[PDB]
Amino acid sequence: VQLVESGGGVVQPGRSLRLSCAASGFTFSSYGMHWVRQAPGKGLEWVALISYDGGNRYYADSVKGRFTISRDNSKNTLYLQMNRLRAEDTAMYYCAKDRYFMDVWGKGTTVTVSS
Amino acid sequence: FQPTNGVGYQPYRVVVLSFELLHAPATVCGPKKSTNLVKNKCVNFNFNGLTGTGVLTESNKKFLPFQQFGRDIADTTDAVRDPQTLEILDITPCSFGGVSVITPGTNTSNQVAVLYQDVNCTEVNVFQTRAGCLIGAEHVNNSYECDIPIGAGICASYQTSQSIIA
Amino acid sequence: LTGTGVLTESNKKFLPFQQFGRDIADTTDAVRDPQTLEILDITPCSFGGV
Amino acid sequence: IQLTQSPGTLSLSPGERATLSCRASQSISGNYLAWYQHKPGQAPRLLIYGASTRATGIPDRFSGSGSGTDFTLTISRLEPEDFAVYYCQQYGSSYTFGQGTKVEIK
Amino acid sequence: QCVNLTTRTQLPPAYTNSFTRGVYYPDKVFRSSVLHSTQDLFLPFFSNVTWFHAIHKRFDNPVLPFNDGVYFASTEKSNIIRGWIFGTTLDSKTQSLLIVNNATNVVIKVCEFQFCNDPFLGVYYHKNNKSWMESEFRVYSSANNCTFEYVSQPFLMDNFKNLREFVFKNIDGYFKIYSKHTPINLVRDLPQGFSALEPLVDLPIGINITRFQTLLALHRSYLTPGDSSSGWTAGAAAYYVGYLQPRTFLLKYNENGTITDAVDCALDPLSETKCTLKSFTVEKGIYQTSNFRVQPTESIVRFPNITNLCPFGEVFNATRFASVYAWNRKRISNCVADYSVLYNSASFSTFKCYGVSPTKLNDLCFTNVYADSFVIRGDEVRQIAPGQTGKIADYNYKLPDDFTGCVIAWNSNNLDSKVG
Amino acid sequence: DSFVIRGDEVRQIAPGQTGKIADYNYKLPDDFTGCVIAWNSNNLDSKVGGNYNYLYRLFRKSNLKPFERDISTEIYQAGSTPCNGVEGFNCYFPLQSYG
Ligand SMILES: *[C@@H]1O[C@H](CO)[C@@H](O[C@@H]2O[C@H](CO)[C@@H](O)[C@H](O)[C@H]2NC(C)=O)[C@H](O)[C@H]1NC(C)=O
Ligand SMILES: *[C@@H]1O[C@H](CO)[C@@H](O)[C@H](O)[C@H]1NC(C)=O
Ligand SMILES: *[C@@H]1O[C@H](CO)[C@@H](O)[C@H](O)[C@H]1NC(C)=O
Ligand SMILES: *[C@@H]1O[C@H](CO)[C@@H](O)[C@H](O)[C@H]1NC(C)=O
Ligand SMILES: *[C@@H]1O[C@H](CO)[C@@H](O)[C@H](O)[C@H]1NC(C)=O
Ligand SMILES: *[C@@H]1O[C@H](CO)[C@@H](O)[C@H](O)[C@H]1NC(C)=O
Ligand SMILES: *[C@@H]1O[C@H](CO)[C@@H](O)[C@H](O)[C@H]1NC(C)=O
Repeated sequence: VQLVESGGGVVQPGRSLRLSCAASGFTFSSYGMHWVRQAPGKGLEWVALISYDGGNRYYADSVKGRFTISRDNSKNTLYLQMNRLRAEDTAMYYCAKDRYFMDVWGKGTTVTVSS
Repeated sequence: FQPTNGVGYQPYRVVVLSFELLHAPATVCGPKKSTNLVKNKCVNFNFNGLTGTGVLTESNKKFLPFQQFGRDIADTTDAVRDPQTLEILDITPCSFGGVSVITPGTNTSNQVAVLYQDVNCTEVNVFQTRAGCLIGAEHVNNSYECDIPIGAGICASYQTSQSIIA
Repeated sequence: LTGTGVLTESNKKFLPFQQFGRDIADTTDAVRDPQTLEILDITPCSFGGV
Repeated sequence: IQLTQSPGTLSLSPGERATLSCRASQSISGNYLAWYQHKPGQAPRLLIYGASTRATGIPDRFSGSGSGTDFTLTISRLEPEDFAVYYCQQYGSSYTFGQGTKVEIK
Repeated sequence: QCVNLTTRTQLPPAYTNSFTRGVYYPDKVFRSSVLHSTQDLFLPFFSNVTWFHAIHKRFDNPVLPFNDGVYFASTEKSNIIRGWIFGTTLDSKTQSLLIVNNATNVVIKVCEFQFCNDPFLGVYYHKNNKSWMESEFRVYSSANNCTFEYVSQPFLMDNFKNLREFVFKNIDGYFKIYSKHTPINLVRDLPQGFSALEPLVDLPIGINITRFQTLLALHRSYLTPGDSSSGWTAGAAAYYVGYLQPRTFLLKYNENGTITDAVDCALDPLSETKCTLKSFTVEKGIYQTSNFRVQPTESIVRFPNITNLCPFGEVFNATRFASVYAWNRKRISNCVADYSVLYNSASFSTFKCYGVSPTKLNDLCFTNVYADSFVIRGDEVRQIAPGQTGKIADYNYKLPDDFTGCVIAWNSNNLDSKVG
Repeated sequence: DSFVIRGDEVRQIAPGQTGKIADYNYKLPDDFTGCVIAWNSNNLDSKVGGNYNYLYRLFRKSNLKPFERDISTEIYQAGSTPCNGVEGFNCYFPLQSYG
């Protein structure tokens, strides 16, 4: 039961950035995985979810067409490919395990969209 | 006996405890509480270390003041004096006997009768005979020729709807 | 399991879990060869009074 | 489904009773409504699921009620550790969150 | 992965009689046209077995004991029952045994498992590999302290057209399993008849087992709501549970080598007669088969109501001891002593008893006890025994050959040695 | 089965033997079929300050069955008053360490 995000940093507007989530301590291949973000001082905003088997995916309306979520059940990793980033996408992005709701949350990766 | 002696040459303190089973009132006992005595029942008794199984009853056997135990012809215990109350109790081995099954052949019926040899119909359609307690056979006033011998003039057969009769 | 006797072919259908057979006297009647799963009868060697 | 939480800020003191509300623009399916706690610098933590089911490890001063479009989170006797931002969430038709209620010390 | 399942349909437990079922080959020996009598853990004939249903939403899967063994039989048509669980507490604190059947394979593990309440196998669709997988993580949450694993061919293979009977045992270190698959058309309860169970495995897990539970599968095809105590449907599959007991059976063998019949010697006096005569046919007559004996109900312990302790302290912890040639003798009488504490004390380097053991010494009364005490050296300690020779045993202290007692010694170099 | 004991306890590893080891630590059945092997490990299992990693059960309510292992660390209640997992008077630790 531990999630560690990686891939954060600064990215110029319009460019791409790929986030990764390494999982350990649970049956990763049997849980759906979500991404959630939180802008500084603002509320939680759901970003995307991927089913336990990677067959079904869903995205927030504000990121449709630009983000892609994937997972590798053999390596216990989930990835979020973020394309054509906007200044309004700057936030801390949390990796979270489905229990539905999310009962295990990662510490989050800070993504800053800036020149 | 010097401290620097080898272990084989060092002093050792030896205590030899010898136990004697004189047929007498055993005084040295090991730390064990007595229990209450139950009469007229089959019990596993322990009187001053002497153990056995049997029924303890009252007796009219006048043991002498120095006598504690009685014995039978087989040298087994016949009676004991209770170590707490100086009364004489008879020891009667618990009721026992052979078990015989009286049955017609399996080519006729699977109903059987059971004869408990040389017992009363207590500890066990029940007919008490001098051969033991016969259970399962109906007692019939009508006489017949002997078929399956039981003993003491009683025979059994399979007749009428059919059942085992005696 | 050791003994003396004549080993011959048999038609005794041992079950897949059965390895040894026994006679009325509890002596070995037949064995399954540990290398080739066939059943061989054990017949004590010919004897008799003289 | 848009979730509107009220009030925006709640100012109370330890020992008092807090009532937090969550309103959905559409009826929530299967009472699929959850509550989350967030302290500054920390990840969210599940408090309540199924509108009324307490999560493992959550103390009994937290209780959830409501149905349909109107849900309530009640904290019966506030503790200092309970002062935080609370988010409601529906998980019956996609996954959407409220804007949060801050519970601060008065 | 750990969802609960608490549908509430209460029905009382049913009972049934196992007419003649649960017979298994006690050994891997071939027998033909012979009657053989053996005592072993068997299911008594016409035994009172419980009955559990899984028909619709009635599900029966409680945790049951495993006192000495189990006769498990199942009437099935869709292979709803997938396996079992064995253990004491069925939680991560202790080891537990698991048996589950995948399609065309079996999985057996002995880990410390953390089972959730009302476990089960889940069936879904995966959308990759294009095949309905059977992930088993609903049964257990975590798997710690794994020591044993094993895979083999299906144990369970294909209203109720087939009957699967199983026998589980937890002999000293081996978990033994006997199984049989019998086709039948009866739909209500067990089919009266006879059928023997052939052994399947004997796993050397070497653990302690007191409780057990069964594993079944659920159907959610027509619709699927969110995971909760709903949206599940169980086809008609029922099972019966019976506990084995040490019993003496008389077994029959045909030409082929199959059992085909047996007899429980303690069922009835007629069975006692059949076992006594080593035959399944009894000729007309009277036979002596057993002996009736009244057993005691309670023990009677009687001793004189005296209160005193034997002065072993002034014998063992005596300040000074005697020479072996002038060995001192203490006569112990009219007292109560605990030899268990003496034996418990580890101050003694030698503690050999003859004709009686010290553990069985604190419940035997004696008229007199003599305590002989002296001092010798190390290599002479072995001479204090019946039938020994030497300067000490011949000229100082001699023990009889019929000696009844104990010899105790300990190294007294710190007390009985002088610098000079 | 493998373990470590001291010299004078080696004789207790035999069928029908009594002692702290045979009663509370390792018991052999009377119908035992096998061999008992031992060798002096003073060069390996001894420390200059004493090797206290090898333990043995000193207190136990009853004797072990043959081939039974007891690794419990419950406080031995020697008296009549329960111990409630508190060591002290009539409440001993059941394991002792070799020197
Ligand atoms: C297997 O486990 C059971 C229970 O987990 C043990 O039963 C206990 O045995 C002790 C023996 O001193 C009793 O004091 C307890 O009261 C028993 N438990 C219950 C619930 O009665 C059993 O002894 C274990 N088997 C072995 C070989 O140790
Ligand atoms: C029973 O007895 C009859 C004659 O009395 C005989 O014909 C029959 O074969 C017997 N039954 C068996 C099973 O032998
Ligand atoms: C059985 O006991 C009764 C006393 O109730 C006695 O009258 C009868 O004679 C006894 N019969 C036998 C056979 O001992
Ligand atoms: C036998 O006859 C006597 C008197 O004729 C009667 O008292 C007794 O009950 C009869 N026994 C049976 C078994 O019918
Ligand atoms: C089985 O148990 C039930 C009660 O649970 C009882 O009524 C019935 O008589 C029993 N049958 C047998 C054969 O023991
Ligand atoms: C079982 O797991 C525990 C972890 O809690 C560990 O300490 C123990 O050594 C494990 N058992 C074995 C035999 O390694
Ligand atoms: C078993 O018995 C049947 C008939 O009862 C017979 O045809 C078959 O050959 C027998 N099996 C063997 C191995 O002899």
